[PDB]
Amino acid sequence: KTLEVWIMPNSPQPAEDFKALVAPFEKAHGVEVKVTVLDWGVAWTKITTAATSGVGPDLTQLGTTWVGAISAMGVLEPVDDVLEALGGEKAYLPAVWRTTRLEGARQATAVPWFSELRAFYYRTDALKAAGVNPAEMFASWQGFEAGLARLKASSFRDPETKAPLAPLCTPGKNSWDVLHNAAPWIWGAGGEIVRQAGGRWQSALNSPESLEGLYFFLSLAQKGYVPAESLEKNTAQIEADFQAGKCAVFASGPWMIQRAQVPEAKGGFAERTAAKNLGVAPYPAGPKGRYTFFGGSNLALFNFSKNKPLAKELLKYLGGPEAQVRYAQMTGMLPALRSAWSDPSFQQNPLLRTFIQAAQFGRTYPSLAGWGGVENLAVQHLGMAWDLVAQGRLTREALKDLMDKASAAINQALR
Amino acid sequence: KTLEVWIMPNSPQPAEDFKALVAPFEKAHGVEVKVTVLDWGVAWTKITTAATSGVGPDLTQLGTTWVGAISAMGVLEPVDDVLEALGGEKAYLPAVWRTTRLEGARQATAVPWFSELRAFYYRTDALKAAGVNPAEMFASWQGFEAGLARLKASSFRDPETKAPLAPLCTPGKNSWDVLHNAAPWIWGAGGEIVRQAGGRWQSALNSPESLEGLYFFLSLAQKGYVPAESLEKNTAQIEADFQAGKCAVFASGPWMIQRAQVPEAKGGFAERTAAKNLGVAPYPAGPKGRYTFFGGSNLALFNFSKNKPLAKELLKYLGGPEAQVRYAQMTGMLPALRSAWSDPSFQQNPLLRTFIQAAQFGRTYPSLAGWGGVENLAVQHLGMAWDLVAQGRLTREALKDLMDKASAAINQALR
Ligand SMILES: OC[C@@H](O)[C@@H](O)CO
Ligand SMILES: OC[C@@H](O)[C@@H](O)CO
Ligand SMILES: [Cl-]
Ligand SMILES: [Cl-]
Ligand SMILES: [Cl-]
Ligand SMILES: [Cl-]
Ligand SMILES: [Cl-]
Ligand SMILES: [Cl-]
Ligand SMILES: [Cl-]
Ligand SMILES: [Cl-]
Repeated sequence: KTLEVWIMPNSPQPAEDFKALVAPFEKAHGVEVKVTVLDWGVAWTKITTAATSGVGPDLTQLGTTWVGAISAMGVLEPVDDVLEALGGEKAYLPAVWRTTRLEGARQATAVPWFSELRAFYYRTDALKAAGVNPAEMFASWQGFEAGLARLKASSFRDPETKAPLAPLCTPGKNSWDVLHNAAPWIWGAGGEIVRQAGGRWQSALNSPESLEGLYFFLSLAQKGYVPAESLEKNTAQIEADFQAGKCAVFASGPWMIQRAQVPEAKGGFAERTAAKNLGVAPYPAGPKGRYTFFGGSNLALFNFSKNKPLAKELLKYLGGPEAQVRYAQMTGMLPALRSAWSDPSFQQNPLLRTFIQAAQFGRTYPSLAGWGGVENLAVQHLGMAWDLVAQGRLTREALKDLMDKASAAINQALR
Repeated sequence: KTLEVWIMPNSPQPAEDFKALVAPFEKAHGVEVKVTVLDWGVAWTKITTAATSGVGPDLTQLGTTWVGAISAMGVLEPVDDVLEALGGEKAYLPAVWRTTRLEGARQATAVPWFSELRAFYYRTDALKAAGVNPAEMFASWQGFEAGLARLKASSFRDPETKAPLAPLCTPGKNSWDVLHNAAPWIWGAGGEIVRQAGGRWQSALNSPESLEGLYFFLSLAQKGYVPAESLEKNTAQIEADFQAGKCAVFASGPWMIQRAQVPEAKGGFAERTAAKNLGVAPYPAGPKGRYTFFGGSNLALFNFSKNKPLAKELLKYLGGPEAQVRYAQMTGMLPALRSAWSDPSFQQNPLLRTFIQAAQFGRTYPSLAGWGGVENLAVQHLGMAWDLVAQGRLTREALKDLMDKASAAINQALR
């Protein structure tokens, strides 16, 4: 008769939106779904209290990077049955399928719900005035840096601010997504954060490939293509700066396309110049590959649930095509289920089509039980590198020393 | 020499504000203080990674309810010496002094930084139009409810919305602060969330007095005083609703006073009717006492720091009068150090003086190592009570059964 589901604040009216999403299921099954919205400030510790105590909801949202840890606690019900009903492994991008279980595991313990991915938004008016061909700028790392250098030299002023635009706005260390902002560059240089090599998971942040990609990215800020002020800010603050006409290029997710249609009094930017001058391109091809950061959230069923068959029906509903389209639109995310990408709500919008192009390059972190420790240690040492950038002190050798320290700490944490 | 400090996003420009705060210390000591801003989305797990790895800053911010858990890990340096230098135990409210150590511990492991406390904001225009005397409304629980009854009956319309105001806005279960919103009512009825007997803490949420206070509070929502919409929302959303003229009364912290002085175009609400009609009163006296929720943040020194003497000088500076006044203003919080309350920046503002009145009633949770699990389990079951409120189905008997379930789970966690 009732299911309890915990979600995070994924949409503008989290509880109301989720209740609208599930109303057809409630009517069809004659059950009530009770949703509780967990601040990302408290979600993780509420979810581990549920895991340790055996007292919790039926379903919980998990960040994709949380799946290995909570799975490793032995508290999640297998959901291979749900995933088979939805079309099995080949219904998902490989990157997304990796997030359905603890890394390496035979059985699924999480159902893909929606995907976060990042692509570059750009000011089409700024690139035109700089003489920057958007295709060349996003076809190679040399192209990207050459585009930022032309944007730096440009006399273009934003029509509202009457000031130059920064070529690239990115956070540095003061954001939740420090590693995610770096990951595409690591990967595109042929690197990785961790590798399963020489008979164990170990850091690869100090590999020559990883170092090349990290140095490429962080050196763009040292060369003057990123404002000093951006390095103090988080991702949300950078979004606001791009809305406000301060930034020619920045990475973000699909939600900005919706925000460009929403009035400022409702937290969008439809009244600003940027809303009418918006382009999107995937991350540029690196020397050793081309990768798009994927994250987002999955759903899991606690093994202590008293309602497992009904909760599995609700996972099949939430994971299936109609609800995938609807909730991706409510959240400004991309559906997890690839069949949902053909919906006209995506295909009729050229900017969302470019996000689907970006999705083809998708890559996630390994689903390690100890992922949060790896990421935390990687980000402490990436922040030390961003501190050198902020002072104009980043060199290849100083970066190598920081990633050797990171690698020692990560490798201890993985033992 | 550099010192490293981790903070959370306490002020509108977190990094730049903190750098401004410490610039005098840096000049005095010829040292650079490097700050990293951690989203409350990730600060806890970053601090436990630091604790387990030895890789971390010199100083970290901690929420007050985090002190027991991090102290129990054995990673914090004793700071009795810093606290004596700031005036010792009697420099602080007793509630704030409780947060300097793990409950029952001999040595202090945290230095009070700033205090979060809640009082009731009210629309002076709405109460006048409803014929409600603010002093009588906030002198007793029966006065409080009588005032809400007059506010429900009132034909007053907000001049901008041209709609009635809700008598009382409060979150229900979809907020980070579910227990904190309930705590003053539990305590004012003579109750508590936990009680020590023997060497054992146990739940007191099913105590007669706790039940009386929780039913009083939750039943105001079942009586029509609180909009259904409020019960879907978090504290920030409710703050926005009060700014937008939807709420006659709501509880929050001192930051709203600054927000009322700031234009909307800069993130405040100075253009709105509520900014021009703002009153503040402490929580009303209960039948068995009068208490104000305190939280906030402290600072701690990791025992693996290689700069403990200099870091303790920085704790003395951040803990001391000039920085206490400056930071409490940046954050919109109350200073932890009582001597700072005499500053003109507080005393020249009648609403901040009312917050200082409210502080005399301050109360905190016990500083238990397992606090987060207690609170998490308590909140799971209070959320089930909020769901009965939303249906008009909360009875004293139903609340008792829910709090007995909460108590069983809590008592298991504390064994
Ligand atoms: O026409 C835009 C289209 O080429 C792609 O973005 C879809 O893949
Ligand atoms: O004038 C207001 C003053 O009474 C107090 O708020 C100080 O305590
Ligand atoms: Cl398995
Ligand atoms: Cl990786
Ligand atoms: Cl992948
Ligand atoms: Cl800094
Ligand atoms: Cl001690
Ligand atoms: Cl208590
Ligand atoms: Cl206390
Ligand atoms: Cl009853």
